[PDB]
Amino acid sequence: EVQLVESGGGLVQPGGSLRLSCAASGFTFTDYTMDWVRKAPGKGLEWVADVNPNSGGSIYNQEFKGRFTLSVDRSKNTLYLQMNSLRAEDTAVYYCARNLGPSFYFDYWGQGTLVTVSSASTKGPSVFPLAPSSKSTSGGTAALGCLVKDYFPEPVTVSWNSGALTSGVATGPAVLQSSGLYSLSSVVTVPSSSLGTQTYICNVNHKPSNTKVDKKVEPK
Amino acid sequence: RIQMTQSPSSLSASVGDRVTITCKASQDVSIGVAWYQDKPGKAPKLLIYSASYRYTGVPSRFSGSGSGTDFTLTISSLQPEDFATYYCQQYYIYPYTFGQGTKVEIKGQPKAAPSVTLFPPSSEELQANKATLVCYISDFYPGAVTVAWKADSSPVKAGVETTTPSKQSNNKYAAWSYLSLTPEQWKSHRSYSCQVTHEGSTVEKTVAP
Ligand SMILES: [Mg+2]
Repeated sequence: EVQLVESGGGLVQPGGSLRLSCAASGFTFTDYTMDWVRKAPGKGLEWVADVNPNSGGSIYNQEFKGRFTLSVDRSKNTLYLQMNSLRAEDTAVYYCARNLGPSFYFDYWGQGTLVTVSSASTKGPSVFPLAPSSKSTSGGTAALGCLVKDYFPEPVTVSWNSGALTSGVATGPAVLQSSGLYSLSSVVTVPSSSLGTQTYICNVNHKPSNTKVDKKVEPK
Repeated sequence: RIQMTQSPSSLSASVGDRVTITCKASQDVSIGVAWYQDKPGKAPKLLIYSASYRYTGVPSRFSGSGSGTDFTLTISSLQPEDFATYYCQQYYIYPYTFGQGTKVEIKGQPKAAPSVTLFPPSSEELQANKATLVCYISDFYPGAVTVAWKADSSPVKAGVETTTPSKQSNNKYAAWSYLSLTPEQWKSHRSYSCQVTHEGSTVEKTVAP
């Protein structure tokens, strides 16, 4: 169907600049108006900007005028949001979206990309295994997991066995520590006999630091 | 300039209940109102446009009404999968203001006491001169718990961080609590425990070096 794929999120310093892009497919790119809409924590949804992919003419919400620039590349069906003079208040998930004509409601949305505006450094996580054992086994079900410690900014994603393992997986929200760093964990429950026959690997992605960690979790 | 004032902030309702969410526009917007459903980790989904037109695939339990300034989103028979934040939006007048959102939670689902799994510090972490105990709390309903930690028999409050419970399925919650210790503190006690209180009753798990 229609697809909208964002790239570019991560950490930016106050006053800094960041470029997001949205790759569109599954429709006539020039038949529609393209938008960015953002969702900041605690705050609700805010429309940011729209662009006519034909003329390249753009309209911006008040707080983004002179600061943000929308552009298009017709040849690769891609929209670019160039953000300058960013402030802590611009921390948000940024979505690309689509509307038709003068009706600015959005039937298709991208997946979102989190932009964090902060003076702190990026820091990739330290990943530690949470080993299954008789002590984490109940009624023949063993719990194992990974602890993703001390990273910044959000987000991290976790999969198991490259996405082949999905049932019984619980990946928690992050906690913000006194250190100003985040931590989260993922725990999966599996049959005890599988501890001898199946290898378990947690795949951690921290896109803001360009870090991936594949941690083997061994029974102890 | 233009405002969309959505009400209530949140609501909790039982499966099968009729729920209503309202939105007041600060000026006449005819029927140029849309409603969206937003779930954690997912992009907003369009439910309704032109105030009362249901989008492709949206269940008929969702309906919208109103024109001018007063708009209503009605869910006729609340389902577990309807747990989400709903937003109104007016879409003709710049800057196409969204309401502040209404969080819908489900009450009255079957109660379940928590399971508690307590992981000790990994050998890798201890070798990095750090120690964290991880208390994984699962399969509980409703989604409120309190966590207390103990070093041997006595309370420890320093070094604790706990998540707000997150819904894992149409029916159950999970939560995490972490205790940060030095490797010396870990090794010097007989045990540590994580005690979870849920609706006045407790489940406690204990680990030892
Ligand atoms: Mg969401």
